[PDB]
Amino acid sequence: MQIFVKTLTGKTITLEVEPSDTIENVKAKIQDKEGIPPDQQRLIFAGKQLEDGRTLSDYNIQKESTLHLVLRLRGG
Amino acid sequence: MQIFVKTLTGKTITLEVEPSDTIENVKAKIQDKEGIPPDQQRLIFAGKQLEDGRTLSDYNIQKESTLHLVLRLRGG
Amino acid sequence: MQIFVKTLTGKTITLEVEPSDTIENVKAKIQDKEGIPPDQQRLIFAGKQLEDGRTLSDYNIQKESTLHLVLRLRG
Amino acid sequence: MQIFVKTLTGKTITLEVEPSDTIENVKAKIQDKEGIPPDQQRLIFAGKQLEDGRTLSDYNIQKESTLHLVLRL
Amino acid sequence: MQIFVKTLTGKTITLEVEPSDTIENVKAKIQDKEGIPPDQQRLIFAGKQLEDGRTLSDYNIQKESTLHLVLRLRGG
Amino acid sequence: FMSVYHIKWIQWKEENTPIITQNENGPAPLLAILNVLLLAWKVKLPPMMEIITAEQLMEYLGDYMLDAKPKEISEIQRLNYEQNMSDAMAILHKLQTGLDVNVRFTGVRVFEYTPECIVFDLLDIPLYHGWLVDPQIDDIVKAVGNCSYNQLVEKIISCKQSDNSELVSEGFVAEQFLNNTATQLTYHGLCELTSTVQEGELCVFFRNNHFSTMTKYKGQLYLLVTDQGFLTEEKVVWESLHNVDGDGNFCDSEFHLRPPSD
Ligand SMILES: [Cl-]
Ligand SMILES: [Cl-]
Ligand code: NA
Repeated sequence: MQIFVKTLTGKTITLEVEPSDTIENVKAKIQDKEGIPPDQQRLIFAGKQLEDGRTLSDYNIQKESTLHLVLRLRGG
Repeated sequence: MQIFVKTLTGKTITLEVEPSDTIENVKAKIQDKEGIPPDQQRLIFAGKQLEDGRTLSDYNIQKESTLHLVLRLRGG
Repeated sequence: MQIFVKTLTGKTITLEVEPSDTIENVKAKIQDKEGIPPDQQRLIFAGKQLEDGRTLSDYNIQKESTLHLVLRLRG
Repeated sequence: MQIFVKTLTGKTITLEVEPSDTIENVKAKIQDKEGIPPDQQRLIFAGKQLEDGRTLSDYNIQKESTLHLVLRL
Repeated sequence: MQIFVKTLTGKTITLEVEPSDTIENVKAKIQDKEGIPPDQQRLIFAGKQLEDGRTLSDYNIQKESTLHLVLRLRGG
Repeated sequence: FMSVYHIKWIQWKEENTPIITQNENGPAPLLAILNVLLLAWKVKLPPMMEIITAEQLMEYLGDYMLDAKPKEISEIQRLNYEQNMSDAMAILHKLQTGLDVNVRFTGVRVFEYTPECIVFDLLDIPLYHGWLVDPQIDDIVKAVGNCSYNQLVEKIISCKQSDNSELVSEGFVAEQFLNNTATQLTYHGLCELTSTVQEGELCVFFRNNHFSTMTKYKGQLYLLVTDQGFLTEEKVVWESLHNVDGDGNFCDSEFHLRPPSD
C-alpha cells in the first residue's frame, strides 16, 4: 500500500508502508527519503496528532490518505 | 560559517560562528566586533529569545541566517 | 443556579448547576437532559473553550449565563 | 530622602520622596516636574520593571538610588 | 508547620511547610494542590507582597497564621 | 511538545483573509494580536495553508515587529524604542502561555503600563476592556476609587483586618463589586466601550481572562470567533457583544445573522 505525506513546502512524498507499522517506523522511512531526523517531526491527520507508539491501523489510516508533516526547528 | 546580526537601527553585522557555538560565545563575538557588553545584549531569532546556555544547533541556526539584536539596560 | 446552553441547531438547554461543578459534570448533565455523550461534546463561553478539568467557578460562570455547545471534533 | 530619575538620554532629575511612597505616587511627582503623564512613564531599577502598586521599600530602594525613566508616546 | 492559605472567595487551603522553605517553595506547593501557576500567585501577609527569594522565617511566619493568596489577571 | 493551530479562511472585505483558530487554553493573546494583523492585511500567509505551528506564529510576529524600520526619530524616540522593544521581547514568549494585564476600573483603555502592554503599542493595536465601575452609584465609586485590580485586591485584604467601620464597609463593597462582576464586564463598561471604539476599528478586547479580536460595524461591537470547534462552520465568524451574560448573536463574515443548522 502507498500513502502520501505533504510537507510545508508543498512537496508530497509517497512511501510504501503496511497498516500494522507504527508511527516511529514511518518516521524512520521519512528519514530515509527526506533526511529529516525523527526527533524533529510531527505528523497530522484529521485534526489530530499521531502518537509515535500508535500503529497506522490504530488511527484508522485508509489507503491513499494525505497526512501533513510539521517540524520542530527552533527548539523552545 | 557566517550569520548576520541586525540592529533596530539598520546596521547589520556579520560574524564567523560555528554551529556548536554557544549564545554566550556569539554575544562575546558581538563584543569583539562592536564593544557592546554581553549583559546589554538580547539576541532574537524568529520570535524566540536566544538563551545564554544553549547553542546554535539547538535553535537550528544555519549558514547566512540572520538574528536580531536588541539593546538592554544593565540586567540585574 | 441555572444556566443556559444555546447551540448551533437552535436548541437552548437549561441546567440547574452549582459553581463547584466540574466541566465534565455539566457535560454529563447535558448527557442526562438532552442526551449527548461528553465524548463528542465541547463547550464555549465568551469565545473561550471550557477545558475538561476545571470548574465553572474557575471560569467565573455567573448565574443565568449563556454557554455555547459544539461537537468535539478531535479524537 | 532624595532619589534621582535618569531618562535614557542622560537627563537626571531630583525628587524628594519617602520610602513608604508608592511608585504611582512617585510617577505623580515626575508629572509635577516634567509634565509627563503617569500612564506614559516606565520606571526601571537595576534593569527590572517596577509595578505601580508597590512601594519603594518593597523594592529595596535605598537613599541616593537612581531609577531609569522610559517613555511611551 | 501548618499554615492556612486564604483566597478572596473564602477558600482556605492547608499546607505542611517549614519556616526553612522559600516563598517559591510554597508557590510550588499551591501549584500542586490547586493547579494555580507559580507566576500568577501573589501572597500577602501584613500588607507585604511576599517575594520568591525570601523564606518564611524572614517574614515571622508562625503556626496557623494565614497567608492571603491573590491572583494576577491572566488572559489565556 | 509543540502546539499546532488550524487556519480558518473567511471572506473579510470581499478578499479571502485567514484567521487562526484556538483549541486548548493559553494561546489567546498571541491569537488575538495576529488575527488583528491578518484581518487588516498587515501580515498574510500563503493561500492554502490549513495548519500552522507555534514556531511559525512566533516567527511571523517577531519578523513583523522587528523589521518596522522607522527612521524619522530623534535620540529620545530611538533609545526609548530600543528599550521598549527589549522589555517587550522578554515577555513576548508569554503571549503563548498567557498574558497578564492589570486593569483599572475608570476607563475602557486604562491599564497599568506594564511590559506586556507594550506589544499592543508597538503594533498600534488598541487594547480594550469593559470592567468599568458605574459612575452614577456613589458607594462603589468611593470604595474602588482609582485603584487597579492588583491594588484593590490588596485593599480589601487590608480593609478586612482593620478596626474602622467605614473601612471594612468600603472593603466589603469593593469585594462585592468584584464578586458580582467576575465576568470582567459591566453594563456601563459596554456603554462606554461602544462609544470609544471607532467604526471599522480592529483592536483586542480583554474579558473573562480571554483576549479576543474586536471590531465595530454600524455602531455594534463584535468579537471574532476563535474556537477550533467552529473551524468547519463557515457561517459563524463574528459574535455580537450586546450583553454581559454571553447571549451573543452569531454572524457570518459579512455580519449577517446565521440561520440555525436544523
Ligand atoms: Cl466584509
Ligand atoms: Cl491601549
Ligand atoms: Na469592520
